Amino acid sequence: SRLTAEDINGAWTIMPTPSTPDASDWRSTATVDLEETARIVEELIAAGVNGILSMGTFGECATLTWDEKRDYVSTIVETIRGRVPYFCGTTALNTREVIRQTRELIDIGANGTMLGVPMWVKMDLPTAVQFYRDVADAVPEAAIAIYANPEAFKFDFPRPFWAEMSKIPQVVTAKYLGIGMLDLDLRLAPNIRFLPHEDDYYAAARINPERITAFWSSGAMCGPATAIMLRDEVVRAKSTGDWAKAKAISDDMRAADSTLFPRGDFSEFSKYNIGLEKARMDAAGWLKAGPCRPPYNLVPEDYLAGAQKSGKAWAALHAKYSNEL
Amino acid sequence: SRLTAEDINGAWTIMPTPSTPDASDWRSTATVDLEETARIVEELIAAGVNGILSMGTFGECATLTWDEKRDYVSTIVETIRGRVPYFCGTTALNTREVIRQTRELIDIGANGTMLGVPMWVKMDLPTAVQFYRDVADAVPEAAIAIYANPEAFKFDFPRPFWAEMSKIPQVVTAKYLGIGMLDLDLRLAPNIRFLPHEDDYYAAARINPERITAFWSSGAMCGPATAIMLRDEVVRAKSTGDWAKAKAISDDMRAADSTLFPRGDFSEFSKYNIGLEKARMDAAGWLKAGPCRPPYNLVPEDYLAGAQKSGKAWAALHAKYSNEL
Amino acid sequence: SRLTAEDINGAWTIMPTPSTPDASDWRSTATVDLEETARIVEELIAAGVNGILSMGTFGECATLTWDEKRDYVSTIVETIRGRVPYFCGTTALNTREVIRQTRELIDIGANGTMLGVPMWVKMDLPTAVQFYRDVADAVPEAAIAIYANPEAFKFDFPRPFWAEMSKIPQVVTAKYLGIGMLDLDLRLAPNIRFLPHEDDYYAAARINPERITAFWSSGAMCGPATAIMLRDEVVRAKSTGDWAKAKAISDDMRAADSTLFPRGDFSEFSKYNIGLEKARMDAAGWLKAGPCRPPYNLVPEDYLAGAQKSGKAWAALHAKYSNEL
Amino acid sequence: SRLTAEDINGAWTIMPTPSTPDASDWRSTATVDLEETARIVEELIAAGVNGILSMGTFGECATLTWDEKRDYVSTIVETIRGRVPYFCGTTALNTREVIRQTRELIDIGANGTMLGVPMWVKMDLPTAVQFYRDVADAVPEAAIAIYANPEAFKFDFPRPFWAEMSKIPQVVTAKYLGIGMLDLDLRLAPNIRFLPHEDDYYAAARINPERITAFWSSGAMCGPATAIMLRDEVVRAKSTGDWAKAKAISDDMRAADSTLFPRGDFSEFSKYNIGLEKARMDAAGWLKAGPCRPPYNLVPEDYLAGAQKSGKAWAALHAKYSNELK
Repeated sequence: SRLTAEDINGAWTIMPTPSTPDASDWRSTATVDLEETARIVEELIAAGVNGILSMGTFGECATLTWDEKRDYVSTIVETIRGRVPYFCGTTALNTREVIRQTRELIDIGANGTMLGVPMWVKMDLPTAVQFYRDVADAVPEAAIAIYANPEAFKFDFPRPFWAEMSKIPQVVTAKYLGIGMLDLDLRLAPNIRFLPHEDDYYAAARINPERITAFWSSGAMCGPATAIMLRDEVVRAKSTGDWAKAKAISDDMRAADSTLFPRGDFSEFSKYNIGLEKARMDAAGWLKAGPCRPPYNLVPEDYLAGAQKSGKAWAALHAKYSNEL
Repeated sequence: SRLTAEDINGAWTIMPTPSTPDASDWRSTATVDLEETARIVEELIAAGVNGILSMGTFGECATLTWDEKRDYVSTIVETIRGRVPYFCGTTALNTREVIRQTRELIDIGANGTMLGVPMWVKMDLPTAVQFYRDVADAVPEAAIAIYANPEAFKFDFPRPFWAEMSKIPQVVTAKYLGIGMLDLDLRLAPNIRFLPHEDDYYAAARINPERITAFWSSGAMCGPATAIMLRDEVVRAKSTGDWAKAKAISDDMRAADSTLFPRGDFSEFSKYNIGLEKARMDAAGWLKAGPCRPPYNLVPEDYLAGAQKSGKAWAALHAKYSNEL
Repeated sequence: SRLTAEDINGAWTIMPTPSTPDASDWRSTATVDLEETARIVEELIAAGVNGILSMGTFGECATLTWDEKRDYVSTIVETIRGRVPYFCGTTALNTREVIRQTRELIDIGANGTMLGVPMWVKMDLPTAVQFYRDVADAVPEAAIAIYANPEAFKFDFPRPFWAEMSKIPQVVTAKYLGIGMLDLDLRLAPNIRFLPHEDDYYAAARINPERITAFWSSGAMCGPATAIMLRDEVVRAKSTGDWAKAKAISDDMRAADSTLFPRGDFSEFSKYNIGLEKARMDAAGWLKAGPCRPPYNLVPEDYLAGAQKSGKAWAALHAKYSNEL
Repeated sequence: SRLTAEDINGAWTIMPTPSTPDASDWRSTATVDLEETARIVEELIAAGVNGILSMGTFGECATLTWDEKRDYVSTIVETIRGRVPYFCGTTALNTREVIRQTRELIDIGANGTMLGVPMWVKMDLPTAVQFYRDVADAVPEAAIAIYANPEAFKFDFPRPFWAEMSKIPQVVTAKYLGIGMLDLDLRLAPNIRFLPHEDDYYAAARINPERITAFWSSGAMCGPATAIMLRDEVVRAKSTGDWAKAKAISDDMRAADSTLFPRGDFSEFSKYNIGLEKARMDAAGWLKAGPCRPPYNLVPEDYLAGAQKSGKAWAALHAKYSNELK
């Protein structure tokens, strides 16, 4: 049966779409490294991750062809063999295209779709609500994760929006950014598992330990031991009341991320979202993300250095926390 | 042979993609009214327009299926029979998809593509330049019109960008908005026919009468006599030095547009770009644009009233200027 | 001797600058109701508040004359008679004016200044840091509360800024808005008592109960019992581990604030910051804030209704929580 | 008696507030170089400028003390001796402070005030309109130049605002930025002399030669011959129909300004508005602007280089056009 919020716990990792060496060239047509895809999936399951998300911004939902996406999702589904939940990404420029893609990828065997909103024209609240209702009506078997990124999708995903989404049974989770309004969003949307970023999980879990049981991780693509440790230590802390160890892991994570954003700026990061994440993963050496598909294959050198430093820092964390596991 | 800037003169009208009555429903699959398409094309040629653009924002490039686009462009090309230049629109989320679509629509018989930039991730200057170079390399037979809309495409199309575009022979024109930096852009980009909006044509033509010989018009979809008269009166004024009559037409146009934008605000208009343009055309009664494809089918009633008033004002202008022609 | 972060605990209320009936007129010259000022101060001390802040945005730091500010602060200082800490506000267009005002108001007997940054030209990080260092050097006896409002002061008060402020001994507290980055800011700035807004206190206190012991309140000007109850119930929760009662108070507060912002929008609220706060306090009836000084005396009627509803809601909370005290 | 739009023609130059060597120090109290002020004024009148504006953003309206402003304006007024119109700047955080300052500086002998809006809280249209009406009621002898800078003052000065300002007789001119909506603003506000930036004067004058007869210039502080030449050549072109020479001057000006903005970006320039203008003038060597008053005395080195290059370019233009003038 379909996933619910009750089924969403622990560490959910967002994987890249590994690319072949020629992927930056507009002439290339089959740019997904399907063997590297399979290898990453198995490594994540083996590390003990609770679920897998894919095909967000740095996963290059925007730049893959439809044939590449089908092949990618097929490979993932055959590798996973039902062992963990998997969400693909079907964000597109309009409702009909989203529905067409969501239908095919759910049929191939994904459990759900991580879904932003069409972003050529900026959506208002009623448009966005109707969009998610439309997709849920059209594809009732699919679980939905709201991909709540205002930089990418222009819409700001405000409080009343969450109240409306809690009425759609298919909407079970959200990839959430800043936790500034999380206390309230939880109240407005009781039926949604809100996933903070890993760096914010410690804080969010302390705010509401009953509701905040899961988080999403990009840093896991540099070695997942850090995320696994955080998950485990937060479960222990909720039981014992001793938060010191979880706090120390959380502080390490924030430090590893400290050079990732160009000049500290989320909006400047968002212009180079794809290249910076991929350069980071490449530097950490746990997986081979490969070059970026056009048009987003140019990143200033200064910024790359920051991303590479972050990668090396996360790889160091993976080494440290692998021993403590 | 391929169009150049020298071939771009006079009144270029941007047509909507007429929709069938069920087009707001995500279930509908063939939502283009192809007969209304053909009728509009013939009416525009008969009014004396110099060229046709299509499939921008209000033309619903974003919300049409690929099958609907081929049928639309086929219909237009068969109706036009080579009598005027025609540009389709192929803006998409990535370079490979843009190239695939531009190839097919040029093969069907469009002369060129009105092309924005991929907008999921905000582009920087080098990314955008490389994007247009890539499309021009991939599809050298196609003329390109830069669709320079920062609200839609996030990128701001700055001065150095125009300098780069003037080096691409395929780039022959630009749908341009505010004329604040037009004097300089003309200097930086000698090989491009910059098309101001009809309301700005009078001013732009006075700044540089040798270079500013053409403009784009949405208001023509409410009755093209106003645009034809402006074109004709500006040709006369350049010759005689008497600008009074062109100025009076230009002032009428600005007044007709004065209620279109919600609270005077371009960014608020841009959220409802599609519904407001279509509601305006519907109110004017010269053509039947029809309902908007999902997800952009909800517009606040206050704003619609302003768009409808604008439509009625343009229809009045069409009546007045039809007599003077 | 000078306040430190260790001295800042509990409920800190931000008072308005009560105005006489002619205060909206640019001709009026002594528009502070000094008796109402004294009455509010005594009522707040009698309610048990831990400290008083004044002369931020809605306190009309911007629109008071220098004579009005001296009389206001004199009245407050003579009413307080040393019983609680008091911070005035000395934000101005430049460093020398800030220093001149801070010197005089500290001499009159304020303990410190709630200080934003000059905002005609937008400050960068080094400029802002040097500004606060300059004021602290010039007026070493004054405690400083950073007034971290990006809408008012344009500067965004980013993470590295807090690291720098923790090196200035005079900087002991901050009026802080969204708590999205609070976990990290606390780490970067060990010597600062960060004051969340009352609505965010519950969440912030759960994140870091050792560091988050105080908050600021505007809602207390509608009746302070709600803030006093929250303070008291959070001290018990920290001891017992039972957060249910604190959560219920916090939820009531969020509901009372729910109609305050025009269309939910902080930036739209910020255009009418002064009129909306004053209209709210006037509606609650616990104090008489009076009309706004020019130029900020015009607020759309729709928005006023929302502010008045909020006022009535806070007055209801004051009634309820007065009984439970 | 009071200036009207009919009196506003030609080249209006915006002067800095020259500072003494210790002016970056918060301890310093009389940081205006009054002799350099007088020297600049006389040089501008001698160059043939039509009017002088002062105390905008780079003029450091924000960072001068009240005593400094009075001495500055006194010096200017006594140097000018009625020979050209002069506008001071009285933008402040509220209406009463603006009125107090405008009264005193008009009494000292300025003809008018270049006035933005209070910017702690962002103004809406009705607030802004009422603000300019109050200052005009309070100080009816003062001419007003609207300082229409959205970066500094947050308000965007939209079309309906101009319609309202054209009803205030005291409002006679505007320091205007982008000319994208100028055609319309002229129609909405018949009684205002809109001053485009010098780089946009060529274009604006061609759009509406009857209404666009004046412009404002910061580049003149690097040597005013360029602005004087542009004024003169545009007068000639309106009469002859030959615009080639005016266009060439305008193109030179745009090139001289091309490195001024950090990364081409008006908003990034606006963070360093004061330091960059002063560094540019210092590099050109026609006047000594001096250091910036606190807090705005720190500018990244990369950006300074661009401003200095711009200064040298404008100084080169001044040399070239000084020869062509006579």
